[PDB]
Amino acid sequence: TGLLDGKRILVSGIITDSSIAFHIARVAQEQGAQLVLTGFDRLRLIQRITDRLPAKAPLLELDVQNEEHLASLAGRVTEAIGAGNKLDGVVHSIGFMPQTGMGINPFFDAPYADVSKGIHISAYSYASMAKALLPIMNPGGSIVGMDFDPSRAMPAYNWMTVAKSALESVNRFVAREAGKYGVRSNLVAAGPIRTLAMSAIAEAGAQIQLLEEGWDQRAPIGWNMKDATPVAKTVCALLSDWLPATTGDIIYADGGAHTQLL
Amino acid sequence: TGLLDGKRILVSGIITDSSIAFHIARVAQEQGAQLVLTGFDRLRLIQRITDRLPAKAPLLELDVQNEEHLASLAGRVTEAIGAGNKLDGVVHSIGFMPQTGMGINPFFDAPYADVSKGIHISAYSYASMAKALLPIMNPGGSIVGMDFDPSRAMPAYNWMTVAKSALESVNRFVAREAGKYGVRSNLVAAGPIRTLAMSAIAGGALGEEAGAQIQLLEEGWDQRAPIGWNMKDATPVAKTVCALLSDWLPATTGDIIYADGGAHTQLL
Amino acid sequence: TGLLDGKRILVSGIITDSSIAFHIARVAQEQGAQLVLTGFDRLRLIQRITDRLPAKAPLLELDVQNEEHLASLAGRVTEAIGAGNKLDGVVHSIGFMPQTGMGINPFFDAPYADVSKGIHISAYSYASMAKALLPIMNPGGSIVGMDFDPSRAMPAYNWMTVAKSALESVNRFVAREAGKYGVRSNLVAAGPIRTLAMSAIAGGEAGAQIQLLEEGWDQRAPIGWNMKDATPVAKTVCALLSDWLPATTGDIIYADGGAHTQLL
Amino acid sequence: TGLLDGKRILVSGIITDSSIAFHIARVAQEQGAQLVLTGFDRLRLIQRITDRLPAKAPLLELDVQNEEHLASLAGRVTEAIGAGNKLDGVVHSIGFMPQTGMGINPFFDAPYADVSKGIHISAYSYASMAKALLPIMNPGGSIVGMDFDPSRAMPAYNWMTVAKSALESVNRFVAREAGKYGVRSNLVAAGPIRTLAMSAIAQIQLLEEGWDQRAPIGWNMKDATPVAKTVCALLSDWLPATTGDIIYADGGAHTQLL
Ligand SMILES: NC(=O)c1ccc[n+]([C@@H]2O[C@H](COP(=O)([O-])OP(=O)(O)OC[C@H]3O[C@@H](n4cnc5c(N)ncnc54)[C@H](O)[C@@H]3O)[C@@H](O)[C@H]2O)c1
Ligand SMILES: NC(=O)c1ccc[n+]([C@@H]2O[C@H](COP(=O)([O-])OP(=O)(O)OC[C@H]3O[C@@H](n4cnc5c(N)ncnc54)[C@H](O)[C@@H]3O)[C@@H](O)[C@H]2O)c1
Ligand SMILES: NC(=O)c1ccc[n+]([C@@H]2O[C@H](COP(=O)([O-])OP(=O)(O)OC[C@H]3O[C@@H](n4cnc5c(N)ncnc54)[C@H](O)[C@@H]3O)[C@@H](O)[C@H]2O)c1
Ligand SMILES: NC(=O)c1ccc[n+]([C@@H]2O[C@H](COP(=O)([O-])OP(=O)(O)OC[C@H]3O[C@@H](n4cnc5c(N)ncnc54)[C@H](O)[C@@H]3O)[C@@H](O)[C@H]2O)c1
Ligand SMILES: CCCCCCc1ccc(Oc2ccccc2C)c(O)c1
Ligand SMILES: CCCCCCc1ccc(Oc2ccccc2C)c(O)c1
Ligand SMILES: CCCCCCc1ccc(Oc2ccccc2C)c(O)c1
Ligand SMILES: CCCCCCc1ccc(Oc2ccccc2C)c(O)c1
Ligand code: NA
Repeated sequence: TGLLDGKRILVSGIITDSSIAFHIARVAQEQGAQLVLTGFDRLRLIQRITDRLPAKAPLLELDVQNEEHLASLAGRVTEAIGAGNKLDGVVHSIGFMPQTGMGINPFFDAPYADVSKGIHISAYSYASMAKALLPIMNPGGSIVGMDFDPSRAMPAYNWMTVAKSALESVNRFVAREAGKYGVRSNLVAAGPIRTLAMSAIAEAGAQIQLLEEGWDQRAPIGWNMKDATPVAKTVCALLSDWLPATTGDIIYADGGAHTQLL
Repeated sequence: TGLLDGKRILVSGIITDSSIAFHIARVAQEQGAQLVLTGFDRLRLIQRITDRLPAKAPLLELDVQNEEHLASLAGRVTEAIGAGNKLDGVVHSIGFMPQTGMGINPFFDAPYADVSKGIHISAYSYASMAKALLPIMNPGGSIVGMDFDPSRAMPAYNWMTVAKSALESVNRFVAREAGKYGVRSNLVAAGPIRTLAMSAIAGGALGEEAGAQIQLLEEGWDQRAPIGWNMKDATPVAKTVCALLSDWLPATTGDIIYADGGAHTQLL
Repeated sequence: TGLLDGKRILVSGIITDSSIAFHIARVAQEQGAQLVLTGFDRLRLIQRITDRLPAKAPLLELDVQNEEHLASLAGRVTEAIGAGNKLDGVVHSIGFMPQTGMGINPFFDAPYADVSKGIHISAYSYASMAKALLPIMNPGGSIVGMDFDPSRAMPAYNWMTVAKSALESVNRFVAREAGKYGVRSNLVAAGPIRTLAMSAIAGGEAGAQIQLLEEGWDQRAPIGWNMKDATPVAKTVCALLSDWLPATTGDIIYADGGAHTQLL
Repeated sequence: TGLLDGKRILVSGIITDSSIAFHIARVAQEQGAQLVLTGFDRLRLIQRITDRLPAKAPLLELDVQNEEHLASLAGRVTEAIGAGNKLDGVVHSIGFMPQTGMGINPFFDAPYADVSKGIHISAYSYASMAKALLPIMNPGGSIVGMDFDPSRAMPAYNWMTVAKSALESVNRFVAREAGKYGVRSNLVAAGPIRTLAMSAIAQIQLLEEGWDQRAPIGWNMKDATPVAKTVCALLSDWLPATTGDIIYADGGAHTQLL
């Protein structure tokens, strides 16, 4: 009855119980998956938000800008799931951009240092996580990252749009590497979801508002910006065996908004 | 406990046991779905092939160019699944293009009457099946059609490519209509699979120039696909379609899912 | 001096002086092109309108659904431009969709016979025109058709959207053929322009939603958009007819103010 | 008579006379444009090379990673074209990626500092150059960047593919900014051309065969002129409704699977 039955999956990116990662985790566990979680910085609070998941799961520290964490990550994951076991799934649900690269801050005024930090964490880290975790993944496995359609420019998102454009490209190359291990690599492009990070993006509020209302309007089946579950289920679909021929790709979990002009 | 358990699903397009629709049907039954089948022309022969499926399934006649078949379709489906029951799934796995519109035949020499028949059967019928069946579909339901990536031109496929481009555009509009029934509409873009249709194009008149190009095309899929592509295995495609028939892609509509080994994401 | 100096170019699609084709012809003539025009159905009326262009141009009858018109087109064009001369450019600026395939008419209620006539005129005719004219075109020549971005679905445009998706695909195959003659094939995807065909998309609400798209277009466009000025689109078509886009084929150039590149 | 007659256009990225920017500059001058050129690193050699252009032109130093070069750029440009005169066109023909992010070097072994430098020079600089130069550009003006279609992954191009993907995203936001000045921003995605940087990536003639094949009108790696003319097209008044966009000067190869 479990879609992810018997699969060992690493899930990064939980910060609150609003986090897309948190809901990915909950739905995965409901579908029989065995998880390992990773958190950044506030492991104290995170450890406790994750206590509210349907089942218990080891929590490892991972700062994707930290070379030492990455070098040790595979070892620490192995310790947590038991030697002789490998990952079946990896969820990258990590993103960051300094305030200067978002909101009403002029596009031209974000210093490259700030952009580079945003691109490091939001795009490059998809590959560096892949580099760490592929040596301990089973054939038939699946890596899934979170995307926000960057095909067109828009207000407020600014340099985070550029980061997602890089991430989409990095994804297609990770797929080439991941293919050597019989592993898939894909992105899920979600509609706007009210999260902690969503909260930080913000005149700029007027625009975000109008964008959101637009999404629900264009989407032929509507879009509930307060429900993370359909996005969570999409990510789990990709972690399962039921999309076995899809890789280097992007699945849109956006109510179909991107397929409609008006 | 099965992916499609308790779902009632119509599956069109079986003609041989190599048909993509045959494998869609088999995997759906393995996952607990209850099927209605539609078939065109050689119904006696199709019943023998559908007899090979794991589970029983009623076989209705449907020529998508027949207005009466389409007008009577919903009523014949209702009769087969019992009144008060609706469908949760529809699979469109139907294609046709006259020989003039494909293969070694010069692109410019396909008469429009031929092209128009191909587009009717291959693209327009997705809308008219949706029109006939949406009134007997449940919310949360899902329509799926079969695609072959037409974003770039290529040898041989010729006017079928134009048909598929039209199909993709039709799908985005079918999704607006289906939206009102709480129903999703998507396409699955498959890599090449060895079916009646496909072998017919290579074996076709090819044994000439288009022959080598087609084979070069086919062998390129496996080469570009980061995880490989096996033309003799339709199951990765059937599963993907089942994934769209299920509740596990609930926020995807008007869209295309690529079941091609990731080949379309790679230039070499 | 002129961008199209010495080029001989066929332009289809003029019905009124609001026609995109009319403005293409004008700018082409201002830039030194010698034109052959083709018109459908109302030829005496069309001559009255093409009289208003800066220069003379033979007017041929061409109904793209008429195999005999296509069969004779090359011969007739060759007589208009004189012995030893060939075409350098062809403009397809032709479209049609019956009222069932557009506006507030339900998408599902359009019979295939109507949809098929629309696709015949709007997409397939691109290929049969290239078929007719490629044998009398010069290496380095250019064929251009008019497009409206169909990558996403939208209110009112309906089955014409499907026709344009077909056209884009046909263009990529026409480029394969044209390339055997050294000829380019491309489309121009224009933003909304106030023409006769545009008038007919609604009826008597579709009119509302079209105004809504209209207003959103100028908004989305980083350089804005004026639906009453065909000239930027005309210039774009002339750019492709010229030698200044010599490595572009089977492709689409967007003359839409950049609107398609912006979400909001 | 000339397509760019009387327009003032800045062209960056010349390093040898095979540079795509060299040929952009040559064709632009042949079309009556008045140029300002910028150069990186080998200024003395570059000067030697721009002497081979059809007309003389001011050479200014610009390392796009140098905040002071960027801060002074507009002033130095106005000094060259004379106060009261503004630019009509800007050409960005600049890129770089460390050898760890390219070739047969494993994708996963390129350190972020290497990737970050490449993105800085190849993607961010398009924005930062526009920020410097938009305040001194005329309405009707045109900014043009060089692209290599990154919509699909491929061998060897590796992390530069990612840079190009970012560049395409950046171009779309620059267009938002440039619209306020009545200025357009677009990219030219070119087919492969035999340049110095092309040489740095390492079959090199095996690549020319494939492209030429797929291109319905063929493709010559030894000829940058069709790419130059395209850029000059975007600099002209003849594509006045195109912005935030990409024009493919690749022989049509990206429209074809085989
Ligand atoms: N919420 C949306 O609408 C939406 C839409 C599309 C895509 N996304 C993407 O989904 C992913 C998750 O974002 P979210 O919406 O759930 O917000 P979130 O704030 O809940 O999660 C962001 C996560 O990034 C992590 N982060 C920042 N720096 C990190 C670092 N050095 N190392 C490890 N983790 C770090 C945070 O700890 C945090 O857990 C992101 O990639 C986001 O861009 C979100
Ligand atoms: N085989 C491949 O490699 C491949 C790849 C991508 C997409 N597709 C698409 O998959 C779908 C099925 O094709 P296939 O490969 O399984 O071959 P197929 O020959 O088994 O399927 C074709 C089906 O369409 C039906 N058909 C033709 N005319 C019809 C009509 N008037 N009414 C109803 N049905 C009609 C046939 O009866 C037949 O069952 C098609 O849409 C095809 O274009 C196939
Ligand atoms: N107006 C816009 O906003 C817009 C935008 C994008 C693309 N387009 C396209 O531009 C092209 C020209 O359309 P328009 O906007 O100038 O309107 P239009 O009404 O002026 O042009 C339509 C033309 O198609 C011709 N036509 C119809 N049936 C024909 C047939 N059998 N044979 C030959 N010609 C036939 C008409 O005679 C007429 O000259 C069309 O392809 C249109 O789809 C228009
Ligand atoms: N040659 C091709 O096949 C091809 C194809 C498509 C796109 N492009 C792009 O065209 C543009 C020109 O490349 P090219 O092939 O002519 O190679 P090139 O080596 O001749 O020119 C590249 C330029 O980048 C400049 N560069 C590197 N770092 C710089 C810095 N800090 N500041 C300023 N300039 C710097 C070099 O000085 C050099 O002039 C590039 O953007 C390239 O990515 C090239
Ligand atoms: C125009 C604004 C877009 C609408 C909301 C969608 C969204 C919300 C949150 C996202 O996560 C981040 C955004 C910026 C920086 C960091 C993160 C994790 C994110 O990547 C996308
Ligand atoms: C030229 C490239 C070779 C690979 C094509 C793969 C393929 C195979 C069969 C397909 O189905 C049809 C194709 C044409 C006509 C009818 C059908 C069902 C189809 O649509 C696609
Ligand atoms: C909601 C959509 C409204 C904006 C569309 C702009 C437009 C205007 C006219 C066009 O030409 C035709 C449209 C339909 C049928 C025939 C033609 C030539 C055309 O193809 C596009
Ligand atoms: C994988 C196929 C081979 C690619 C050939 C085309 C090309 C050649 C040179 C290019 O310029 C650069 C490439 C890398 C780093 C820096 C520059 C300027 C460039 O961006 C693109
Ligand atoms: Na070729």
